[PDB]
Amino acid sequence: QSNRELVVDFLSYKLSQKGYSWSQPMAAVKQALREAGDEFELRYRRAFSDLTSQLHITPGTAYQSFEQVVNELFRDGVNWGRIVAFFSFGGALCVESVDKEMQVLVSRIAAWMATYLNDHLEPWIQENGGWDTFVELYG
Amino acid sequence: QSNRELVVDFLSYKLSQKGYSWSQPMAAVKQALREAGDEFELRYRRAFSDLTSQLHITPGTAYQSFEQVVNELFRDGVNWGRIVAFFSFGGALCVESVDKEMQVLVSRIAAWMATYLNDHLEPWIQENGGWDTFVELYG
Amino acid sequence: TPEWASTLRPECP
Amino acid sequence: TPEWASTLRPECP
Repeated sequence: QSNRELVVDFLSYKLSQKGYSWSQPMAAVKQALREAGDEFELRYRRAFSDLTSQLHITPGTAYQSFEQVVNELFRDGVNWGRIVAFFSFGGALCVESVDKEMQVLVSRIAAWMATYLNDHLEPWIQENGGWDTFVELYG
Repeated sequence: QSNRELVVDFLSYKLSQKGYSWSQPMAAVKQALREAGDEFELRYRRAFSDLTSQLHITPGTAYQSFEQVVNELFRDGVNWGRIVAFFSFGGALCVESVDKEMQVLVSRIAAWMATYLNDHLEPWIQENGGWDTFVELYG
Repeated sequence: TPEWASTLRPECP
Repeated sequence: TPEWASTLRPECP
């Protein structure tokens, strides 16, 4: 797997071990996203459950059904809160899969989410300053 | 900034919150590489310092100078131990650069290490079973 | 946020 | 490891 993430992990470990707190490149994005997703699921449960109630995965579910639900979520435009909901929705789909002994579905859900981000959301994300802008506005 | 890294971190976090531990096989690779590099630098300090003495990075160093030194490291063939030394070498260059208040060189060194891995080492890594083989042999 | 919340449907950080 | 350590040059996990 990814030589680049292996390199970044090792150099950050080595720098921190020598006394230079370094932090990996996307550490602030990951932290801001986790925080926003926790807040969305806690404080907007009605909106969270409305989105999760729209799809239930089986081993036969295709990417097109996931994409159908997420296209609906962005129908009135992309914004950062809707992107946060898309992550929380994916996370709910994973928890449900593990709850029903279909842990094999987790890596498929991750691939769906990465595909949707790369194909459908990346132009807006880059247009809006990238993930660093998300951290600047909400981290 | 990888959308896939962000997806995998968010899902892993959301699963751990519900009591489920999503195994990432690259997590075991990262841990084994950290430990092996620590052991190489301590138990084989003469081998380690012999490598680090061959190059010091300045803002004028070109990639080809790093490539020539690493090419000499692998002169007699690739093996997992030499790959550990290669990671320890890059970490020593980063520590030195930060010591000299040239922190920007860290990202440059990280890009050189990824380039070298992908151009020179990745066919060998694949032939030998990928990074999982490294984990199985190290412990 | 108030600006994210303002884009919810009325029926629904 | 012993198998990796044996590829060092004599002068030198």
